[PDB]
Amino acid sequence: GCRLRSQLVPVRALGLGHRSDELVRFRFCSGSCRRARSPHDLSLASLLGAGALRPPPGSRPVSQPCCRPTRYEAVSFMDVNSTWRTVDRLSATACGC
Amino acid sequence: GCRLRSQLVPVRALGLGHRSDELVRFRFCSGSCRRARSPHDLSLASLLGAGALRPPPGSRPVSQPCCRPTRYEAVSFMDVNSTWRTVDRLSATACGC
Repeated sequence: GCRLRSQLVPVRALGLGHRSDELVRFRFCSGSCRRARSPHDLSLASLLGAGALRPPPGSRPVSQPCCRPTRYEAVSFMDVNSTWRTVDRLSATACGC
Repeated sequence: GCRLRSQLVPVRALGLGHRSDELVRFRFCSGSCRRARSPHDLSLASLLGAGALRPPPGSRPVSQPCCRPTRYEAVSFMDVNSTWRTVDRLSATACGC
């Protein structure tokens, strides 16, 4: 089910090009949404499940909603030199299909 | 890239309990949204990339937006008894990340 996920991660993995060992909170969104399936969503899946559609150029169409953050909040941390820093809208605080 | 997709498909593949020798337009959304990534999406892909986030139960989280339909329009056809019918909100008329 689509919901908010929470874990402690090293800021050096946040891709913010930051050097630092500090487990900080990082929340995000994931889970299923197949239950938010519309009539259109149902027909697309039916066409795809029968190979009735030809693959559009690129990535395959997705036939249900996507669990995605709807709200956000900053992520603070102590760097290598022990100084506080903050990156806005980095962690999610609410989700939705 | 995230754009509207248009094809001709048999109503029978529409999965709606109808057989019909009638091809009908059916448009849908699909494509890359790696362009509309949020800052949270970058730190997210990085974490997953570095394997610093442990797989939440079920479906893995998307690190970017999903191309999805924003408006719909009905799909009409002539059923086996050559009788006109329509199904509201069956086809996409606009997409968005």
